[PDB]
Amino acid sequence: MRAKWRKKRMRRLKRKRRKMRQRSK
Amino acid sequence: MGKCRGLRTARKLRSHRRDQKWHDKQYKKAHLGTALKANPFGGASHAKGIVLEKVGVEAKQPNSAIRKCVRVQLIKNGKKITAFVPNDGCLNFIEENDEVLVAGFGRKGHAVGDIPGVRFKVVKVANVSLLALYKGKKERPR
Amino acid sequence: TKKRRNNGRAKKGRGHVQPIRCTNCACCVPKDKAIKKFVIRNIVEAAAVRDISEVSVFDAYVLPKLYVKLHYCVSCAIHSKVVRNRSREARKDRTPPPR
Amino acid sequence: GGKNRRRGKNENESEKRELVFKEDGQEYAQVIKMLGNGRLEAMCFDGVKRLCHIRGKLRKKVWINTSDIILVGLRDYQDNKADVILKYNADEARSLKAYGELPEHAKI
Amino acid sequence: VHGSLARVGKVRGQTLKVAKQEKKKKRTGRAKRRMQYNRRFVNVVPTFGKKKGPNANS
Amino acid sequence: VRMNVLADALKSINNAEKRGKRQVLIRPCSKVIVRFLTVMMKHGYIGEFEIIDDHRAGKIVVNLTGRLNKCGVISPRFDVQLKDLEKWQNNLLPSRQFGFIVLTTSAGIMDHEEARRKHTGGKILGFFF
RNA sequence: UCAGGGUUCGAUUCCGGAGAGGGAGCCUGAGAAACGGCUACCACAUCCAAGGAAGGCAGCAGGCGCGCAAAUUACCCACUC
RNA sequence: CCUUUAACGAGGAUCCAUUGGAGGGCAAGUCUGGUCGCAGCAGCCGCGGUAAUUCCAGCUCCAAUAGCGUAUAUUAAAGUU
RNA sequence: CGGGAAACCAAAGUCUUUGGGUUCCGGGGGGAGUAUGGUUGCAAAGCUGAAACUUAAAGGAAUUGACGGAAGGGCACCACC
RNA sequence: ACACCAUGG
Ligand SMILES: [Mg+2]
Ligand SMILES: [Mg+2]
Ligand SMILES: [Mg+2]
Ligand SMILES: [Mg+2]
Ligand SMILES: [Mg+2]
Ligand SMILES: [Mg+2]
Ligand SMILES: [Mg+2]
Ligand SMILES: [Mg+2]
Ligand SMILES: [Mg+2]
Ligand SMILES: [Mg+2]
Ligand SMILES: [Mg+2]
Ligand SMILES: [Mg+2]
Ligand SMILES: [Mg+2]
Ligand SMILES: [Mg+2]
Ligand SMILES: [Mg+2]
Ligand SMILES: [Mg+2]
Ligand SMILES: [Mg+2]
Ligand SMILES: [Mg+2]
Ligand SMILES: [Mg+2]
Ligand SMILES: [Mg+2]
Ligand SMILES: [Mg+2]
Ligand SMILES: [Mg+2]
Ligand SMILES: [Mg+2]
Ligand SMILES: [Mg+2]
Ligand SMILES: [Mg+2]
Ligand SMILES: [Mg+2]
Ligand SMILES: [Mg+2]
Ligand SMILES: [Mg+2]
Ligand SMILES: [Mg+2]
Ligand SMILES: [Mg+2]
Ligand SMILES: [Mg+2]
Ligand SMILES: [Mg+2]
Ligand SMILES: [Mg+2]
Ligand SMILES: [Mg+2]
Ligand SMILES: [Mg+2]
Ligand SMILES: [Mg+2]
Ligand SMILES: [Mg+2]
Ligand SMILES: [Mg+2]
Ligand SMILES: [Mg+2]
Ligand SMILES: [Mg+2]
Ligand SMILES: [Mg+2]
Ligand SMILES: [Mg+2]
Ligand SMILES: [Mg+2]
Ligand SMILES: [Mg+2]
Ligand SMILES: [Mg+2]
Ligand SMILES: [Mg+2]
Ligand SMILES: [Mg+2]
Ligand SMILES: [Mg+2]
Ligand SMILES: [Mg+2]
Ligand SMILES: [Mg+2]
Ligand SMILES: [Mg+2]
Ligand SMILES: [Mg+2]
Ligand SMILES: [Mg+2]
Ligand SMILES: [Mg+2]
Ligand SMILES: [Mg+2]
Ligand SMILES: [Mg+2]
Ligand SMILES: [Mg+2]
Repeated sequence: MRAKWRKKRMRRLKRKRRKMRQRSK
Repeated sequence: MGKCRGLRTARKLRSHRRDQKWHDKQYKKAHLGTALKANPFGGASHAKGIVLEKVGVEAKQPNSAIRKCVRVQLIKNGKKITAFVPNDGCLNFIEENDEVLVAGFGRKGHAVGDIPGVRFKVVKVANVSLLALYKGKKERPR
Repeated sequence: TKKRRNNGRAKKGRGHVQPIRCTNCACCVPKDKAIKKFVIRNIVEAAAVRDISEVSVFDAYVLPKLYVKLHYCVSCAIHSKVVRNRSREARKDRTPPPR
Repeated sequence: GGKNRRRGKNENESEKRELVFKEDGQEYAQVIKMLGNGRLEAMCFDGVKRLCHIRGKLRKKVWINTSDIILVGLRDYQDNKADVILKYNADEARSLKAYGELPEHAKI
Repeated sequence: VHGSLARVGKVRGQTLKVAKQEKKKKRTGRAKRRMQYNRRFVNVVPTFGKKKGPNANS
Repeated sequence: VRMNVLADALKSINNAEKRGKRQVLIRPCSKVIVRFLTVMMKHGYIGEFEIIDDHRAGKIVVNLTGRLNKCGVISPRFDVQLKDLEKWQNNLLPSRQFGFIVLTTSAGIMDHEEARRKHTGGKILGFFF
């Protein structure tokens, strides 16, 4: 797959970034 | 496969068309305003600027050259833009730190031809044309 | 583009059918999309039947058959030459091959 | 090397290769490290870096592999950029170093 | 090849100069149209089916 | 669920003339359809027709000749004002030498070449050409 | 601009409205919340003998500034009023 | 100022027509000289690597013509609202 | 029958001879179902959802080749036994 | 009645 894994990678990066943002504030 | 046809449906038709216009790119950028706010001109045809320096940009393959551009900073906005110089050997008329009047290229927002990411071109260097500076009809004021 | 009118499957007028495992691949295919085969064969082989019928204890003995029902995934059914790919219009024959 | 491609005209480089010296706005350099997109870093024989570009005449024709003597043309108005005009054989590189052409600075 | 490869105005400089040779003042206005009608419609000396263009050279 | 009865009648007659039939059955029916078929018959586009009683809405059997080419309905009965009539018979009709717009007016169900004669507009029903 | 339907524009000589740097208050008059009127605050700016006084071109010309972008500091009540 | 009029005022080498093009779309050269994937052209497809109908110039030819080219907003083409 | 770009469809027909009724929804390719605001959820996440910027194509059905660690026939000591 | 077979100025 490449749509599936693109979606998965974007999801995991979004989780990391959301955690960083909301832990900063 | 279905579009209301009845005799009192005018509200639905009008309110639905008014919505669907917003998916048409060319209409959308006329009316959101975020294009005009982002335009490096003022929403004008031309702008004056001061020549920061001279660069060459390598053209996009297959064809090959170095395309002889100024990099200008505009007077009114103060924002920085790159511009092409339009004929054989003109890059010698452009001294550094004089004014220039840049114009559009020809496709209203987009880089023309083989040059990567240059959207404007020079017409006047110091209140004299390039077409006259190059055809010999005038010489630089200094 | 679409390749089969029935999608290569029997299901019409139904939502779901319970799966079934292949017999060599152990894959997991719908019971109507799998490739079935009934096999009825002698418990002895045809070479041996004249030797075994010679040392029976009894005078009349008709040896037993082996009834087995097989299901194949498509990859395994094509790898074992059970079915073959066919011409484009020759794909719409439903009658089984002549014996 | 070694492909199907006998389609391009054969090398024939055996005829009469000369020697080539500097000019106004030309100078020799050595290759430090190569980069993508075709362009490569360089290092001239006075100190400038001149992140250099392979001219259109040399595309997939003479292979500028790492760490060898090159000739670059400067630009009349920009200095941090240059373009490869020519690559030397190690024969020409020793010939220029002995002739008193390239400095006794860099090695081959 | 010699100098900067990027040398600007190369071909416009090294091109050899030639003057305008002419004297003859060309025609202007109605009198020019009078010319083009006569040359395109009045006398058209007949030719084979492989027709020819008004600036042909080859 | 059968909102427009004239639409079915005209589509039914039309789907059968193309096939080549000689008689067609229409069901339900109404005063409006019967008036419309009369206009289509005084001009010669269909033959005589027979109405069946059944103590409900009835049925009609129509005798077709081949002279008919199309008939149809304009689904919202828009108003037309005898100064906007030309913009209709120039969009709907195939040529200014034949074909008819049929419209309902205070003076009955008629065809535009007569509405012009009696100086009145009204609501558009359909056309046949 | 436009077959038919429409799309886009209307600061601009005719009609209506609103405002004289920003907000506010009033005198006189049939008529004004008037600025070619007055009073006060805000922001600007001029003269001084340092006590005081004076100001409003989005009228006509003209100048600076701004910008891709716009004319003369002329003549006259003879015509319309 | 225009109109009305005496006196001077035309031989074309001036009492001088320009602006953009010439591969296709799109009217007009498979001429000659120069440059050699450089300089450059080109709205789009594409031209230039030593034999360029596309670059620089001479010659010739094309379109409109006292006008023509470029940048930009907008309308028709758009039955792509 | 007729329709369609065709594969194909008794509906995907009765459509330039265009109008039976009504609901959702598309507008070159990417950035992107991303950023941000709201909201629901214990959480994983769902729903609603941009722009800057970049690009001359990305795509659909069908045709002829070439290839296949795809299938059926057949052939050669420049193939094997 | 299936060992291993990547890449291309
Ligand atoms: Mg959308
Ligand atoms: Mg875009
Ligand atoms: Mg497939
Ligand atoms: Mg059922
Ligand atoms: Mg169902
Ligand atoms: Mg399901
Ligand atoms: Mg109109
Ligand atoms: Mg107005
Ligand atoms: Mg305004
Ligand atoms: Mg004004
Ligand atoms: Mg007014
Ligand atoms: Mg009033
Ligand atoms: Mg002011
Ligand atoms: Mg008074
Ligand atoms: Mg006041
Ligand atoms: Mg006043
Ligand atoms: Mg006063
Ligand atoms: Mg005062
Ligand atoms: Mg005043
Ligand atoms: Mg003034
Ligand atoms: Mg200025
Ligand atoms: Mg102006
Ligand atoms: Mg000015
Ligand atoms: Mg007077
Ligand atoms: Mg010319
Ligand atoms: Mg040209
Ligand atoms: Mg030429
Ligand atoms: Mg052309
Ligand atoms: Mg032509
Ligand atoms: Mg040569
Ligand atoms: Mg040549
Ligand atoms: Mg030539
Ligand atoms: Mg439009
Ligand atoms: Mg559009
Ligand atoms: Mg059937
Ligand atoms: Mg049926
Ligand atoms: Mg059936
Ligand atoms: Mg249908
Ligand atoms: Mg229909
Ligand atoms: Mg219908
Ligand atoms: Mg899109
Ligand atoms: Mg991409
Ligand atoms: Mg996307
Ligand atoms: Mg969505
Ligand atoms: Mg959020
Ligand atoms: Mg909500
Ligand atoms: Mg919450
Ligand atoms: Mg949306
Ligand atoms: Mg391209
Ligand atoms: Mg395909
Ligand atoms: Mg085989
Ligand atoms: Mg043999
Ligand atoms: Mg061998
Ligand atoms: Mg052997
Ligand atoms: Mg291999
Ligand atoms: Mg590798
Ligand atoms: Mg690789």
